[PDB]
Amino acid sequence: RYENRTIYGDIDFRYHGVKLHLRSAKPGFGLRVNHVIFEICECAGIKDLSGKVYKSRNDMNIAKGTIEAFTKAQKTLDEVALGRGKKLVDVRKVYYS
Amino acid sequence: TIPKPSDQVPDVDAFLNKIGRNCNELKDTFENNWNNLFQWDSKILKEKGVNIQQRKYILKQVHNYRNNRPIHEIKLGKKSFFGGERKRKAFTAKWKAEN
Amino acid sequence: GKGAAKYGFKSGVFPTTRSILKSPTTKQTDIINKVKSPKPKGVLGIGYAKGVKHPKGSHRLSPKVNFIDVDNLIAKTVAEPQSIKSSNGSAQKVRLQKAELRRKFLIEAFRKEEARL
Amino acid sequence: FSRRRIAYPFYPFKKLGRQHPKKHDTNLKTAMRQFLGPKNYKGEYVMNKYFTVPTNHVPNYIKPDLERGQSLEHPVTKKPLQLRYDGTLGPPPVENKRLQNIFKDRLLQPFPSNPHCKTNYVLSPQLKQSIFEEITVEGLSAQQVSQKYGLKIPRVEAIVKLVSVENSWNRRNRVSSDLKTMDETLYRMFPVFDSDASFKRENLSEIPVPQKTLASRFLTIAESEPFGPVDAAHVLELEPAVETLRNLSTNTKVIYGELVEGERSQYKFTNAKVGKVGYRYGSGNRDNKKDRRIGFNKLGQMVYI
Amino acid sequence: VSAYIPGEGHDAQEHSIVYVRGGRCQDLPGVKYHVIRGAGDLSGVVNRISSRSKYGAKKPSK
Amino acid sequence: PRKANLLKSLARGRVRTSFNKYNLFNLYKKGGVDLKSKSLYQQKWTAKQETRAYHGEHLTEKRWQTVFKPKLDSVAQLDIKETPFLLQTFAVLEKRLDFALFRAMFASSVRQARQFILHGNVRVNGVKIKHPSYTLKPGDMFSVKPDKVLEALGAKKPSFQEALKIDKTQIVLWNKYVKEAKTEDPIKLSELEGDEPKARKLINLPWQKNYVYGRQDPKKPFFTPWKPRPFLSPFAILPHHLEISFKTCHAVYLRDPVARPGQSEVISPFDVPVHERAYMYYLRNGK
Amino acid sequence: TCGLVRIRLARFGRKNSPVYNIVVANSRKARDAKPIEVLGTYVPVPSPVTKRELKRGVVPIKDVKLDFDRTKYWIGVGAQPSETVTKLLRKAGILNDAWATSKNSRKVVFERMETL
RNA sequence: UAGGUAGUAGGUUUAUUAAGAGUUAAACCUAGCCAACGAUCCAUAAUCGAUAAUGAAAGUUAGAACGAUCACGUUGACUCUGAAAUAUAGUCAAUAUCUAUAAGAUACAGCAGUGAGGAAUAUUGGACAAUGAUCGAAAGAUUGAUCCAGUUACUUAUUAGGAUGAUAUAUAUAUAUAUAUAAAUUGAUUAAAAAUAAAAUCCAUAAAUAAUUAAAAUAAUGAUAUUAAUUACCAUAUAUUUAUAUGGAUAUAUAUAUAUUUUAAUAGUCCUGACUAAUAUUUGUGCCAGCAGUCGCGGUAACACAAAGAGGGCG
Ligand SMILES: [Mg+2]
Ligand SMILES: [Mg+2]
Ligand SMILES: [Mg+2]
Ligand SMILES: [Mg+2]
Ligand SMILES: [Mg+2]
Ligand SMILES: [Mg+2]
Ligand SMILES: [Mg+2]
Ligand SMILES: [Mg+2]
Ligand SMILES: [Mg+2]
Ligand SMILES: [Mg+2]
Ligand SMILES: [Mg+2]
Ligand SMILES: [Mg+2]
Ligand SMILES: [Mg+2]
Ligand SMILES: [Mg+2]
Ligand SMILES: [Mg+2]
Ligand SMILES: [Mg+2]
Ligand SMILES: [Mg+2]
Ligand SMILES: [Mg+2]
Ligand SMILES: [Mg+2]
Ligand SMILES: [Mg+2]
Ligand SMILES: [Mg+2]
Ligand SMILES: [Mg+2]
Ligand SMILES: [Mg+2]
Ligand SMILES: [Mg+2]
Ligand SMILES: [Mg+2]
Ligand SMILES: [Mg+2]
Ligand SMILES: [Mg+2]
Ligand SMILES: [Mg+2]
Ligand SMILES: [Mg+2]
Repeated sequence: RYENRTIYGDIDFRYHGVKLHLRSAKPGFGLRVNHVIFEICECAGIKDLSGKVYKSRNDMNIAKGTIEAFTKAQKTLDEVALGRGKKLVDVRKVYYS
Repeated sequence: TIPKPSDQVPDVDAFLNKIGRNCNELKDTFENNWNNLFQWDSKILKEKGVNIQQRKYILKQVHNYRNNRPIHEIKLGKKSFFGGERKRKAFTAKWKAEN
Repeated sequence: GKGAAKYGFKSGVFPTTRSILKSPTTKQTDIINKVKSPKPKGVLGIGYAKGVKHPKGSHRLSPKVNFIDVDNLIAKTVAEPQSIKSSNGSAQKVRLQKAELRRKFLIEAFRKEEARL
Repeated sequence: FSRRRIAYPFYPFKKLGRQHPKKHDTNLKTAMRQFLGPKNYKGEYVMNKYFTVPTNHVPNYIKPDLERGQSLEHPVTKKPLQLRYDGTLGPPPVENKRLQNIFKDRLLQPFPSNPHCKTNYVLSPQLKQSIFEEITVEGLSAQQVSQKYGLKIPRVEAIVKLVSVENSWNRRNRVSSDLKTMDETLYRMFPVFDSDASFKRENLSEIPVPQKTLASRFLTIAESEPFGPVDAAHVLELEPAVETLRNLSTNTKVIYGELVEGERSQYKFTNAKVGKVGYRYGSGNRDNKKDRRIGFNKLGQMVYI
Repeated sequence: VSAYIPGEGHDAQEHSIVYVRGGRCQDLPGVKYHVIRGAGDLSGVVNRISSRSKYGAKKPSK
Repeated sequence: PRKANLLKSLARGRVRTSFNKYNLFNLYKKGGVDLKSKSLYQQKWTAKQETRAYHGEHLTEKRWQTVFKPKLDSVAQLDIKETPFLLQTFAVLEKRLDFALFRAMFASSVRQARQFILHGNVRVNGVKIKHPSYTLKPGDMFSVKPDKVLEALGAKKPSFQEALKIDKTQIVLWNKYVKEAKTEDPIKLSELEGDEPKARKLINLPWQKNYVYGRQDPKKPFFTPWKPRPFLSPFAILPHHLEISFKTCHAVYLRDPVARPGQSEVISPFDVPVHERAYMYYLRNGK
Repeated sequence: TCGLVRIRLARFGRKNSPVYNIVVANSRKARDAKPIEVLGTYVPVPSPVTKRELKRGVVPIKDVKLDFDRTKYWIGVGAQPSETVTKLLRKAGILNDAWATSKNSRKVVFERMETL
């Protein structure tokens, strides 16, 4: 998770029925997601998140799908940088807000 | 500032008569005091118990007198003997029929 | 309220600001040059091609742009009085003063506009 | 699953068991009584820790989690007490290690449940006076003063404002005895601002956060290519953070009308460009909506804008 | 229209003035309306203590 | 505004903005707000209940919703701890005159402060105001009448009969003490009904020379030689966004309260999760 | 007044609390309808002075933000001002004594001046 | 509604017009033009915004209110004047009322108001003081435009009281005051509360009662108007809104010693099985009476019906 508060990129992931869409969030903007997702984020330390569930909204499958998306759909910036052989700066951090 | 009573209208009553619009029958609400009439304002007149239109007219005529403009009974507007512009056509026809 | 964000969040409208000079002046040289330059042809052409005819009753070209000589305009709208010293009576004097003031203002306005553009 | 939960104390207290039919007492009321301790002929709950006011520059904020709900101290000696099997009070058998070992931050924490809320320090009157002197007589800039002491520039300005008012009051002889006593009590309650202690000094590099910075951006620059704060600012299309901090730290024709002896008011004519001046036509009437605009007059009268 | 009449005992003849509103009696099929009960010849429901505005019932006034 | 009714009950442990004894007890015995074993909605509701009880109980819900701002505020130090953004949900109410006055400690409560300013005692930049919904700008002074400030922070001025009764008991205690000293100044209350000067003449202890317990200056609206309020300590929380001077009872509103890396300047008795839940609720109006 | 084009006050604001919108309009079109050109505003209720200020001897002000050059232009092309508007203009110093009627026509205390 | 179109589609000319054009009228040619990317025909609808609503937004909805555009002023046609009119004019006809009965007059979609229709929408108000408009050289005349008040919780907003507050007696430079008798409401007998709620106590403030003085407007004119606002026994005279000193107002003891109008507080309505916030319990009914947005509830133990208690919303 980016800055120990939100996911890295805007992820869009399908787990069985549920189609997930989870956008990253500016700091202060809270958790604005399906109640299951919110619950999972509270436990997993995600402060800021936007997103919306399409197709199935089966609670169990949401719970399973969202943790899968977190672990799998996300790429940390550092990993991406390593793969590509490039610098991958975060502009806000550099600025100092 | 008080002005002097002229030869043509030396009295309050005389002034009232001059200005008209039924300003007579108003000699009891204020007695014939020249200074009194002129110094008095709108609120005082209202308290005394004069009309709105009368009050307006008197004050205007006082002002004219102070400025030495010619005061006289400029009468209020009157509808035609036949009728108001709208009602004339019918009224006139009725009058013709009668006569 | 939604559509006010186009116009800088301005609820309500003003009437269009009315141009003091209603045609381009003679002093606006660049505009004149643009007008008088050879009009293009082909794909992005304006007029008629040299070989091609135009409808019988209709004009071939567009009408010419009447460039305002500003000094001339001033003279016409706001002529100074030829009989310079004929002035007696109070009302007449007042009228003359008013006229003078109107001359001043309209002159200034036009000249300013010319300079401003 | 939510019920209506009557708010009993989390800490343990002597509940009601049985009682005389007529008294009609409640467990909450009993708990409150216990918290208070016994009340005087005067009205004072003397045995309660939190009754009297501290004269220590150490705020006596609440620690219900630490003392486990037992608030009663002996007034003269400030030594803790409990409610025994008999109605009489007495000392506790086991001593509390939680109350003995407490942190610096939690002493300046008024509410137990919110760590973030802390009390601000109070300036000593001498310090305030010195600041005032610096700004007026010595003629130093406010930024320099702020750097020296560890206050923020608006804070410094506020202090200066208050000092001049206080002086004026003293001259007029408005500062009464009762007011002075109150001021002294308040001073005693709060902790004092130390200009040397680095942890107590206010952080003077706090700029406010704009909208463009919050929305996160990322750039794939070459592995070696450097990218400083200035570059980031340029990307975001802002001025740099340092410049904004520095800024924070640091015409039109008007006519007046002629005033004749009789007339009661002037006419101030300001210039204004056409297409920008008037009250616009077909604007949104907001008077019957709940987003209606309510301003205030020069005389403090509430006026619909 | 087939209108439901709520409340305990009612007062409605074969000619009474009655005002209809758009509720639905769910168990009766083919009746998609309610007579609003305070108004018209339909009188307010008697000795109603709870939910008085839902029926005609005025405030008893001690 | 919304009427004051059962604001300081114990069966609802609602922590109001006040220095009341019952309010203090409520604060004491609440602990946290329990959000465990609840649905998301239920949690949001409980947050709303607790947080709004403190922050603007006088405000109507619809009114509050209208004033409520989503866009919270913060400051980057550019020099670590995590800033508590969502403690700022009720930052907008500190901008109010009434709340600012309460923070300054020129009133015992927010309600009292409101009453004071209605009665035309507060000033802001000279101009007197009779409008709690007035909003301070940064740099604005505000100034309560010192007598009212004293009344707020002072003890309740006793009734004459009560004061006399208190004196009688004190006298008896003194007499008992002198008897005890000997071993190793009476008053009849039934006669002395309502003659204050007579009572003063009668009384002479070491700790009060003439004046009865509760009335040294009966004309003043507070207790005698002014002493503080009965439980003033646990609520005396000196704010950041105001600069205060208690001598004159003036106070400069210097900032709109804002959240730093360490702390928030919105003084609240609730943890950040509760404030987050409240925010969540009020974004959607509880959709 | 006479004319086709006329400089006049269009009323704005609420009941018991008028503000005016100095316009140039057609004579035929309505009082509060959309005009040719809005030149300025005018609040008739003067800025309230403090008790101390009153004691000192400082007069209230009536604010009249106004496009001067535009107004002058409109006057020049012959747009007759209303009785109140013309007075306002005179007070400002656009129009002369020439426009002052017999009713209007008293020692001056404070003289006009342009400032910035 | 699948074929529509015959001044129809286009050309040439003449009249009419300020002026283009099958726009009308006339004349003569060519065989076109539109259409399943919806023609023709029918139905419905005044249109729109920098207006209002709602949404994250794209949008969707309204077209009351503010403003811009159109059309109409009972219905249809035509004419006159005119820059511009099928004019709320005139002509003739149509429909329906008036007397005056006549090659008559009227048509409230101007303001009040009435009857009707309807679930449902106001005063037969006051003033031209303001801002405009028409007439007049001016004096000032008119103005149901307009400005004001009236009715109506239709909408919005501000107020609609704060602080203290769980007993009553009796006894006896310190201070945990301590005993004793009495009483103590609805529940309930303990985490079952109602209840800091009451009542008391301290403190104001509104309204009232007096005094004063704006502003909307100035040359003068104020409908609104027992105007807003301010002062509290009034005035002046110093300082920096507060404080003190004078001048007079006043009244009892014996001109000068203490005072200085008065003063409160009052909320509904919906809900508590889940969705949906509401755990203190109890009574009545018994698949009836009734409830119900949805799933459902009622057959003797009903958290769902009808109630009391307690509680939760909004106000
Ligand atoms: Mg005449
Ligand atoms: Mg009811
Ligand atoms: Mg004229
Ligand atoms: Mg032709
Ligand atoms: Mg045709
Ligand atoms: Mg033909
Ligand atoms: Mg079609
Ligand atoms: Mg239609
Ligand atoms: Mg439409
Ligand atoms: Mg409309
Ligand atoms: Mg309409
Ligand atoms: Mg028509
Ligand atoms: Mg009709
Ligand atoms: Mg017609
Ligand atoms: Mg009407
Ligand atoms: Mg009817
Ligand atoms: Mg008029
Ligand atoms: Mg009339
Ligand atoms: Mg209505
Ligand atoms: Mg309201
Ligand atoms: Mg009982
Ligand atoms: Mg009053
Ligand atoms: Mg239910
Ligand atoms: Mg629930
Ligand atoms: Mg029911
Ligand atoms: Mg089922
Ligand atoms: Mg039963
Ligand atoms: Mg029930
Ligand atoms: Mg009950």
